[PDB]
Amino acid sequence: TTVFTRILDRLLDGYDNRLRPGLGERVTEVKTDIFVTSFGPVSDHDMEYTIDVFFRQSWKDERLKFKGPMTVLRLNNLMASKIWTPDTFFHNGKKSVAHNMTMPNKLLRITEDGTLLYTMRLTVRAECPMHLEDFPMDAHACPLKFGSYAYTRAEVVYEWTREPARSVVVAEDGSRLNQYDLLGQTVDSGIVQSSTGEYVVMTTHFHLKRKIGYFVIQTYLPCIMTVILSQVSFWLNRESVPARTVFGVTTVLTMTTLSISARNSLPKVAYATAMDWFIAVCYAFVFSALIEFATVNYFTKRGYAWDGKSKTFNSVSKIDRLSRIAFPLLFGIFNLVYWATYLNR
Amino acid sequence: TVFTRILDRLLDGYDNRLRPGLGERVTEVKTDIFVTSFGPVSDHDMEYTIDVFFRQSWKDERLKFKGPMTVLRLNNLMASKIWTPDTFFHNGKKSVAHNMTMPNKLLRITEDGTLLYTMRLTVRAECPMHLEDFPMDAHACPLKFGSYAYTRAEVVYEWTREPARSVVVAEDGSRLNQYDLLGQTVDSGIVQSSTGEYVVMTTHFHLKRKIGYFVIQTYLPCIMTVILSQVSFWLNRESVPARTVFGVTTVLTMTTLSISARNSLPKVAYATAMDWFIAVCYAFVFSALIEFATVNYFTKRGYAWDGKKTFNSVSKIDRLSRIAFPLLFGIFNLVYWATYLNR
Amino acid sequence: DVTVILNNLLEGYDNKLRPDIGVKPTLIHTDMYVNSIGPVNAINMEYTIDIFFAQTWYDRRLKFNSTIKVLRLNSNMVGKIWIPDTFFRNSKKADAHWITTPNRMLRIWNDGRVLYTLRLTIDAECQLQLHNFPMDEHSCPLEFSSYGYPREEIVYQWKRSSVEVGDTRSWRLYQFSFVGLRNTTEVVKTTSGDYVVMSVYFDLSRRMGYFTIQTYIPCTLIVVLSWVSFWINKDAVPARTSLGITTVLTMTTLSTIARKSLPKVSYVTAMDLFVSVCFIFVFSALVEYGTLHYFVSNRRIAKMDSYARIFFPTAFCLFNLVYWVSYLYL
Amino acid sequence: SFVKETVDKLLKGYDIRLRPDFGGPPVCVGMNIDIASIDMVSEVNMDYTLTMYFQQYWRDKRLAYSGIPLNLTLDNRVADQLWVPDTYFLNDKKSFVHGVTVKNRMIRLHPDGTVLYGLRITTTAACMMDLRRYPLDEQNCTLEIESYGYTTDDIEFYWRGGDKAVTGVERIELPQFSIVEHRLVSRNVVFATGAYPRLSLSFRLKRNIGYFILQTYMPSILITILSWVSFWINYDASAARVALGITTVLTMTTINTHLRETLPKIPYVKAIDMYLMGCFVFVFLALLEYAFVNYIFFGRGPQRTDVNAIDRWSRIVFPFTFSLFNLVYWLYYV
Amino acid sequence: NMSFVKETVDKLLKGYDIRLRPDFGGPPVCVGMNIDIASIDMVSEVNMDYTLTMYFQQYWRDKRLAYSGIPLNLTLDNRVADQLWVPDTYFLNDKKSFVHGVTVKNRMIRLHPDGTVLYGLRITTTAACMMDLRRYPLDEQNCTLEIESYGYTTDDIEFYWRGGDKAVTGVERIELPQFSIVEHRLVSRNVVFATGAYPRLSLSFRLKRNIGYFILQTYMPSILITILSWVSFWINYDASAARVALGITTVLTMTTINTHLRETLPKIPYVKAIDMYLMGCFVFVFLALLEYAFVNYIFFGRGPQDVNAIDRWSRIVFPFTFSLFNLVYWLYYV
Ligand SMILES: *[C@@H]1O[C@H](CO)[C@@H](O[C@@H]2O[C@H](CO)[C@@H](O[C@@H]3O[C@H](CO[C@H]4O[C@H](CO[C@H]5O[C@H](CO)[C@@H](O)[C@H](O)[C@@H]5O)[C@@H](O)[C@H](O[C@H]5O[C@H](CO)[C@@H](O)[C@H](O)[C@@H]5O)[C@@H]4O)[C@@H](O)[C@H](O[C@H]4O[C@H](CO)[C@@H](O)[C@H](O)[C@@H]4O[C@H]4O[C@H](CO)[C@@H](O)[C@H](O)[C@@H]4O[C@H]4O[C@H](CO)[C@@H](O)[C@H](O)[C@@H]4O)[C@@H]3O)[C@H](O)[C@H]2NC(C)=O)[C@H](O)[C@H]1NC(C)=O
Ligand SMILES: *[C@@H]1O[C@H](CO)[C@@H](O[C@@H]2O[C@H](CO)[C@@H](O[C@@H]3O[C@H](CO[C@H]4O[C@H](CO)[C@@H](O)[C@H](O[C@H]5O[C@H](CO)[C@@H](O)[C@H](O)[C@@H]5O)[C@@H]4O)[C@@H](O)[C@H](O[C@H]4O[C@H](CO)[C@@H](O)[C@H](O)[C@@H]4O)[C@@H]3O)[C@H](O)[C@H]2NC(C)=O)[C@H](O)[C@H]1NC(C)=O
Ligand SMILES: *[C@@H]1O[C@H](CO)[C@@H](O[C@@H]2O[C@H](CO)[C@@H](O[C@@H]3O[C@H](CO[C@H]4O[C@H](CO)[C@@H](O)[C@H](O[C@H]5O[C@H](CO)[C@@H](O)[C@H](O)[C@@H]5O)[C@@H]4O)[C@@H](O)[C@H](O[C@H]4O[C@H](CO)[C@@H](O)[C@H](O)[C@@H]4O)[C@@H]3O)[C@H](O)[C@H]2NC(C)=O)[C@H](O)[C@H]1NC(C)=O
Ligand SMILES: CCCCCCCC(=O)OC[C@H](COP(=O)(O)O[C@@H]1[C@H](O)[C@H](O)[C@@H](OP(=O)(O)O)[C@H](OP(=O)(O)O)[C@H]1O)OC(=O)CCCCCCC
Ligand SMILES: CCCCCCCC(=O)OC[C@H](COP(=O)(O)O[C@@H]1[C@H](O)[C@H](O)[C@@H](OP(=O)(O)O)[C@H](OP(=O)(O)O)[C@H]1O)OC(=O)CCCCCCC
Ligand SMILES: *[C@@H]1O[C@H](CO)[C@@H](O)[C@H](O)[C@H]1NC(C)=O
Ligand SMILES: [Cl-]
Ligand SMILES: [Cl-]
Ligand SMILES: [Cl-]
Repeated sequence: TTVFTRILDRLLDGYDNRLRPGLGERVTEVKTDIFVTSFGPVSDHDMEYTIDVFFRQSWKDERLKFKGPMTVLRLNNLMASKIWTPDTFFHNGKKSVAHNMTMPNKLLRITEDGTLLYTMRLTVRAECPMHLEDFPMDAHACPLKFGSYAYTRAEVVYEWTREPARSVVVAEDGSRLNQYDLLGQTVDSGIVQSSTGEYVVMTTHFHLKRKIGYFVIQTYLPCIMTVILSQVSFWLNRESVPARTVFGVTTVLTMTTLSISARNSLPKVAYATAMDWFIAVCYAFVFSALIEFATVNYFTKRGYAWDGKSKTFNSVSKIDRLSRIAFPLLFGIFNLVYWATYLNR
Repeated sequence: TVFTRILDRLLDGYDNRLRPGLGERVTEVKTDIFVTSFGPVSDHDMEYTIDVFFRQSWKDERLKFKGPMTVLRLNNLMASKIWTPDTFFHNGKKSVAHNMTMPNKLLRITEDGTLLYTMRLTVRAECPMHLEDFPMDAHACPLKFGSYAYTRAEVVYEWTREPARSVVVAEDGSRLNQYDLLGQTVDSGIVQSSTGEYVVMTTHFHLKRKIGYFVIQTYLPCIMTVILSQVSFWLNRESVPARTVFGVTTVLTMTTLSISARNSLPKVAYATAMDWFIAVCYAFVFSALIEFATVNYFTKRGYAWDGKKTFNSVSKIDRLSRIAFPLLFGIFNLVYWATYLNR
Repeated sequence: DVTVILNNLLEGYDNKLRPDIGVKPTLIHTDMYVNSIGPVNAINMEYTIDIFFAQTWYDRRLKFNSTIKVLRLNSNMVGKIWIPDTFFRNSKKADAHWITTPNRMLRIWNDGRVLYTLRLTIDAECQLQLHNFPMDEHSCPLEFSSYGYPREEIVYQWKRSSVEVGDTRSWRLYQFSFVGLRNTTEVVKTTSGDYVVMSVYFDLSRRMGYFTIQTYIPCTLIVVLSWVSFWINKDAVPARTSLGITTVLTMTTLSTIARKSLPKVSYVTAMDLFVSVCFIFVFSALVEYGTLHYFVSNRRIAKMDSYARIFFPTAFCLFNLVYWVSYLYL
Repeated sequence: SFVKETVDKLLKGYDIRLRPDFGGPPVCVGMNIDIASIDMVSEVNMDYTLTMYFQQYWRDKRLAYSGIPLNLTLDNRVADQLWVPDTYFLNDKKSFVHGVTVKNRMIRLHPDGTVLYGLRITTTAACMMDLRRYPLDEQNCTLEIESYGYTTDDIEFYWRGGDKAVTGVERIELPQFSIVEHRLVSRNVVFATGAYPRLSLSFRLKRNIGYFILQTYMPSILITILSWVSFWINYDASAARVALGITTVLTMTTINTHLRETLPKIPYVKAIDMYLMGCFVFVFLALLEYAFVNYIFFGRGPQRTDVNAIDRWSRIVFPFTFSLFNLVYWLYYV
Repeated sequence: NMSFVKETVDKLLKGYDIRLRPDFGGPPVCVGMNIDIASIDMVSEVNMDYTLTMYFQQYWRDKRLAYSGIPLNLTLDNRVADQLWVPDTYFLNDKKSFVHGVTVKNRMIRLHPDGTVLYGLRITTTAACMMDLRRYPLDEQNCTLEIESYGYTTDDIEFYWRGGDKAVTGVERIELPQFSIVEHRLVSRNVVFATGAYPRLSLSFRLKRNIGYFILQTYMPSILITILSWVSFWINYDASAARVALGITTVLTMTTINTHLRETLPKIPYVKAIDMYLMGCFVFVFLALLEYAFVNYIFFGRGPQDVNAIDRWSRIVFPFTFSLFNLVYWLYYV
């Protein structure tokens, strides 16, 4: 007890927390390991995601070697702020949280040979830029970069504790995603040139693939059935002018409702996505079906329709018969091209 | 050298718990506001944002100094060791004292012990809105401030210049989307509380709501839908499906418009001016469909008149409705726009 | 002269010890001035309130003998003397004010009486019984007590004027009208001990102006419009069918605002009962024509329109008589 | 006076860096929770927020005092001068201690050295939610309590008052859920690095179904029944049947669009999505039914089986299949 | 070789006065500035503000911090910034900002042997720019960032972009959901007042809104509804049910388009370019339906006392006038 408290009271005699270990002698090497407790929700509106991790950093400081019975110490957070620690920051981090409930969720262990193990629990909210052109059939690689803010590669370098693939570990239930499927991650390290020098960056890309089944049930299938319904009017007799007119406009009104509803789900971007093109083409097919009857109605002569008990009666419109094939075939061709342009990638 | 020495001696024997001239005189604070940007006003929260350079000046006779210089600038560490007025905004909700990249504050001491204290703040004050006249509503948003702990017998606030010339709003900074800043009224006074009487400084900003957006989005579409319902009075009485579909779809259109207009207004539980206009428009479109149901009741033969037997005459209900409905709706508009625009 | 008095009061002082810690409970007199009652958030079941919170107690260690009667001080001495650990038991989130300085006041009299006042903004949870909505009344409480000191250590008591309000027209009450307020006293038992709890109840009644014009009247008009088909001839199939199904579409559109600003409570509020019954009437009117059309044409039966001309208005007026009496006078 | 000197002696020489019984047996920390409220159960963010009174119990002989028969309750700021357990919540996204009018924290010394450390904490706790059965879904959201730095050889966690350590759960009223039950779990996670204590509090939240019956299920059923009215309408009334058929399709579209805006954004197929799509299909086929009826008469009638046969067959199959669809749907989810 | 550094760093701060700027009695200290924009997000029209994250470097020479004998640039712990003089730089249009603080405070101090101080900060600033949205969505915005000294005047501190017009990097990498950064500009001016000139640096961007969403979601469906309203002109005058249903549903559709766009689009409550186009298309569908009322009355009201002429002229005037409206519209705004 008194031996243990004597070691803590003399470690920081003549210790300068303003100077990194090996300043002017060598390069401070930091071993880094990440355990991802959870990969939080991805906000497509804000182009960001949250991630709960245990951040581990291991380096050496020869100014903190001690001799005694134990071979590992445990510093309270007051002494942990009196010792130099790497100024690691996340390059793409927006608003990160260092938890301190009920006590600071940090831990600094000093080994007898002067090796420091620093662990902290963080909730990092990092920006994930997205290209939603292929929405809702788009895949993304959300990065997580970090490095030293002030120390260039000639002063502080970062290496993974183990092989890079085994240094970032995701828990078995770390996938807190409703809209994406986490396909895995790639771990890499590199160098960036800045205005202040060259800095080591440790990079982890999380590969995400958007789920498609929700948009099939909610958007694509109602749009396809609405277009089919518009072409159903081609089989009605040409004399049903009020029937085929309300059929046309209400299908257009229905397509208007679905177009706005499907646009709400996507975040507000001012460029067209794959869902916009599908709905716009569906809009044109429904619009053209009403134009088709307008031409057919122009060439109808007799106001009365065919009677079952049978005068001269109208014939089945050649425009109707040709549209009974052209419209279903053209939409089928569009569906074949549309679902092969984005799914094949 | 001399600048350093005076700073070291400036706070010797200084107690910042005691206001200047305690037991001798009331502390006089000359306030001054420079509104950099009268920020956005939220109708849904009844609060407005304002960005100011709030200034305060007073005399601290203990801080007089002798030296070659005439004005001392104090850093934030030393400024926190000196008594300052405990000015707070009475109607403020959550204000921000900007700290980027350093505390946006400045304490300067003149040779005669006169202190000038400037700070940049983003005050988010409250503004009580009565939206019975919405969208033709005008509001006077106040900004009341004064001392929290010191009554009028201890600390007194006054404007440094004439009150109208003490709140200077930036010409470029208006930042109002749906309001026009007509001008500001500046006055002071005394308030009564259980802990004594306090000097209060008030500044009222007069906001006139802009109505052009509501005319094109709500009033014009609602007026034209009422006109379309009355258009059915000219269709022949024998076109029952046409006149029925005309009436109900206008009601559906009015319902669509009524919901949209209400969703734009803040969620108040009292009827506003726009609510009454839509309610009356809802009544006219409702009555046009009722009018046809009475015309259809007295229609004898299904067929209408052809190009060249007995035929239905033009309905007297239709002929009178072609006059009554447009005239009554025109009369209602005359009363509506005179009552709310002339205030 | 006042510097010496302040220095001597804190000499040999322990702010970690309650006044008369092992003698008697510390009696604290509390006064509250409600600056404004913020909007009621039915979705989060909470309301906002801004108050001036004043607490008065005696501290024998702060007695000073001088010609000065009281020391009117700013907020810098709050952290040097013992202060009650008063907290609000139903405050989901609360904060003091710090612009331009901490909004706190401390006055110490010569006999040891301390007045401690601070400005607080509180979001207090309020469990709303949303039955009878929008004809619902609530009493949103505000409870405060000490956190660590049981009834044997700290006792609270209201003053002669416990709660004061302003003018009530500067408040931010959108949906509600402030009816009245009441204050109570109680002792609450927890695992840490028995605590004295002070409570203030603000009674709020919901204003019904918006719901009548926006929801009740339009829903009534749509139901009346669906009765028009009972006067249209049965041979006008396109007219009656289009009228019936479009009023259903109109009623469905109106039904989307019955539960809009209120949470997803699973009981039937008064607004939802009315909208649902209106939807049933317009549903039944269209079914009424479908039954009439099939039996008359597609093979008393043929007098359904005459029966429906009186039965539908009678049953709807009878429903309104029961509905409005129950929620307004029962 | 005498109480003042004893506290000054207790806090003189106290080393916050060392745990009680530093060189000996692990300190046994007992935990009580008084849950003030639960709110903001979020399906989109997959978390929930609760406010609770968090009490920790442990014995430190260095804080033993004699001659005073009182349990010394002290100012909360003394807690910063004493050793406290390094307790954190594993699934905590963001939490704080309430600080009005002071920090909601209590320290109560006892003559035997027992320390009572209380905290009023609001915590947003993460819990993965399986919403494939929404709205007929049941969720089990937990709270995990652990020690950040001490193994089981230096600290021990137990529920003080084992089955009654958590109170206030039975008074919680959630607008959308009902708490079926809750469990208290005490265990040690055994790792190669070491064994760490963990306390687990979990609730079973059952979503209420009455709301979705009124807003989502009943409107859809009534519109589907309305689409069957055309089967009793004469085939020659083309304007009426087409208007009835296509307006129900638009009405069904309005319902789905309204729900997609009011319900939380859960971008994968749920139980409610299966029902709305099924209802949309039924009204789709009802309008498609008349197209066959119309085309059989006016398209193949001249050339020349029974137009009335398709209608009569539709009057039985469509109600039967919708009940068959309903019977399978409700059995599969209830 | 660290003992020399430890002596030097401690020797620099021994005798250092933080309240005095470099060259306190002499010429103004020239501060050079560089900005590296990490990202820009939430360019909000309703709040009239934008959020940008940047690495904000400031360079100045302090003769007191010059050291000799060490050929290295001493990068010190960021907490040493509290012991040095730094410029009182703030942002005028800053609504709220913060220095990032995970894992430590994201600031850097780097000394140089001649005395140059490099002071970096990673700042996320919500800046306020007034936006003229009358031409929305065909609008180009100009959002700036004003940089100034709070207390010092141009005789004590001077600002300049370090390196020239390349002092601000990372602009080409900025990606906004609904804008395109056309260009950026750097301005270095002194604001002259009665008291004295104040140094100022201005960084401005030109944002161009993307039009792809508005074309397919707002303009294209509105054009189609207007063209569909012209179909009634080619329908027989006596087909009252068809022409009225076509006319009134297109009016309802235009209202549905306009009201829903009001919900989705940001709430800017004054007349914009998108409002005029939607209102213009609503007048045409109103007039097309009102045209049939004239035709119906002339045949049925004034008939017994030619309706082919009104229809044939409407087939030309409506397409021609709507073409002219677009030509006027797309020329005034584009
Ligand atoms: C997890 O970590 C986080 C982050 O570290 C922890 O959050 C920290 O929590 C602590 C404890 O509550 C805070 O410390 C005290 O803060 C108060 C309040 O001021 C601060 O907070 C205000 C409001 O912030 C709100 O939101 C934040 C989150 O964003 C939240 O944390 C906070 O609780 C609150 O809800 C800010 O507005 C305020 O900034 C303003 O004022 C600044 C100056 O204070 C100014 O620089 C700013 O520009 C701005 O204008 C500020 O951030 C402080 O009042 C308090 O300081 C008093 O008490 C300490 C106690 O040790 C004492 O040392 C101080 O000297 C001071 O006491 C003097 O002044 C009192 C007031 O006048 C007076 O009553 C005293 O008697 C005393 O006066 C004596 O000394 C003075 C000279 O000092 C002398 O003149 C007198 O004559 C006399 O001798 C503490 O700083 C942290 O602020 C807070 N930090 C953050 C980032 O949130 C969290 O608690 C952790 N959780 C756990 C479980 O561990
Ligand atoms: C929400 O979801 C969570 C996660 O699924 C649920 O939490 C789980 O609840 C169950 C049921 O309460 C827990 O199982 C119980 O665990 C206790 C504690 O076991 C620990 O301590 C024991 C001390 O003697 C020790 O023996 C245990 O070690 C054994 O078990 C572990 C696995 O838990 C295994 O790895 C070891 O090899 C051992 O086999 C362990 O350290 C235990 O006492 C309970 O035993 C009961 O049942 C057994 C059945 O044979 C019976 O013999 C006992 O007499 C007793 O009746 C039981 O196993 C589980 O640990 C919880 N898991 C987590 C992660 O918290 C939670 O309940 C859900 N909420 C709701 C409301 O449903
Ligand atoms: C967004 O909107 C803002 C505001 O309009 C744009 O910012 C402006 O950018 C333009 C460039 O596109 C700037 O013009 C340049 O300004 C510099 C600096 O001027 C200052 O310093 C000068 C000395 O160096 C001084 O002469 C200037 O004084 C002028 O203004 C005062 C005002 O009171 C007036 O009294 C004087 O008589 C002067 O007119 C001022 O203090 C200037 O050096 C540049 O000069 C160039 O052009 C001139 C000819 O005009 C030429 O002679 C020079 O050789 C040189 O080529 C030039 O004027 C303007 O200052 C900026 N204004 C503000 C408020 O920032 C911003 O560009 C927009 N964004 C985008 C992306 O475009
Ligand atoms: C959007 C498409 C717009 C297409 C616009 C196409 C415009 C266009 O070209 O119209 C002319 C004609 C109309 O034919 P349609 O069948 O509509 O009408 C017949 C036509 O008018 C005959 O001339 C009439 O015979 P008669 O002489 O009086 O004895 C006949 O009278 P009856 O027997 O009823 O009494 C009418 O029914 O169309 C085509 O031939 C189809 C071309 C390919 C169309 C391919 C369409 C995909
Ligand atoms: C909202 C209106 C509510 C009206 C409620 C009251 C409705 C009510 O009482 O209607 C009766 C009558 C019907 O008028 P309308 O012109 O529609 O009907 C004619 C009328 O019935 C004639 O008497 C018939 O002639 P006859 O004698 O059989 O040869 C004629 O037959 P036909 O020769 O064409 O075949 C019918 O067409 O209208 C009024 O008196 C208008 C009063 C002022 C109404 C002022 C309304 C503003
Ligand atoms: C309420 O306040 C009044 C007035 O201050 C006080 O007399 C009374 O004791 C308080 N308590 C109750 C329960 O009325
Ligand atoms: Cl997600
Ligand atoms: Cl505004
Ligand atoms: Cl309210």
